[PDB]
Amino acid sequence: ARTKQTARKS
Amino acid sequence: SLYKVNEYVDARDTNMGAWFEAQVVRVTRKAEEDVIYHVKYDDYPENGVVQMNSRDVRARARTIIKWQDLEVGQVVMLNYNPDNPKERGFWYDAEISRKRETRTARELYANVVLGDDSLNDCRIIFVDEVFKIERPGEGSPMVDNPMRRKSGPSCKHCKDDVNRLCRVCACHLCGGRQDKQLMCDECDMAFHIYCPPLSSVPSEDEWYCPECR
Ligand SMILES: [Zn+2]
Ligand SMILES: [Zn+2]
Ligand SMILES: [Zn+2]
Repeated sequence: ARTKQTARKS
Repeated sequence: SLYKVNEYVDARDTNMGAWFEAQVVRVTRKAEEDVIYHVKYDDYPENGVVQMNSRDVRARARTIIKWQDLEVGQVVMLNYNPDNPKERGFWYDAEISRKRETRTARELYANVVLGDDSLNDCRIIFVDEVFKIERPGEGSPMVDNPMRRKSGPSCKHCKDDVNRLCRVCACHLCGGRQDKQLMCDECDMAFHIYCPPLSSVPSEDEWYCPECR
């Protein structure tokens, strides 16, 4: 479940 | 130790090899600079206090090396985005490999060092943002709150206007940068948690916003 916290690192 | 509590430093993420702006919160030892640095990341409160091996902490970068002072073979810290080499990315260590200046462009090439392997001959886009790597012992400690490096990537459409409307880099419905934001897996567009309801970030590895189903 992809959080914009998670992806905040490309 | 080398680095004191409250001192501003860069901490390297061992997965991706990138260095991040962080700050020393507590210092503990294990058994000599094989100590443990407890750092909190400047713009990543959600990760709280992380423990760093000493080989992965140095004094905060402060000094920019101008294009004209860049020598091949020099080892520096610069910005690169290995998934999108034309865009801004993160901060990696690199050995400068080649420079070419023509009437239209200043061309910087370097070997970017990532998590494990290196990435030879990268075309560095941000030639005016190359940092000298602070050397241990030499140079002063950074104790006063410093200016921030810019890290990517950049919304071409809102120009990262950290104060504006953006139905792209922010909620595809509103745009409010208002921890628990979630993102489509077909469109890659971000959504909130609210905008029907929700509860506590789904199990499922994939998850969706209506326009891609
Ligand atoms: Zn934007
Ligand atoms: Zn919204
Ligand atoms: Zn979608």
